[PDB]
Amino acid sequence: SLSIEETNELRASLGLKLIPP
Amino acid sequence: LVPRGSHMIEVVVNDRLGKKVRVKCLGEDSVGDFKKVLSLQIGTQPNKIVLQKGGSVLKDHISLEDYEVHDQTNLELYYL
Repeated sequence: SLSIEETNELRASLGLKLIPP
Repeated sequence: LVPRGSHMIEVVVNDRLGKKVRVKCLGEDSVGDFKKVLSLQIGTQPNKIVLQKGGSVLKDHISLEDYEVHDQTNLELYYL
């Protein structure tokens, strides 16, 4: 239900490693 | 190079009403960290939910790739 860009906002907020482009 | 376990995979989570939710993640993510992102997408908390892959419950501490969770792998969601 979410793009890589949107998923990465969530990840960054949670302090997780980002998904590569 | 981007090494094994740090490329995007999209995991399909399947609920008790047959709804599918796709979660983009990394193979290296723990089930715990997977649940954190899942919960934000579906409007719950990690402590409210249980995930299973083909019969067996996934433990929070263990990585998705160690459970052989790959791109397009289906998981079954249960709520406590």
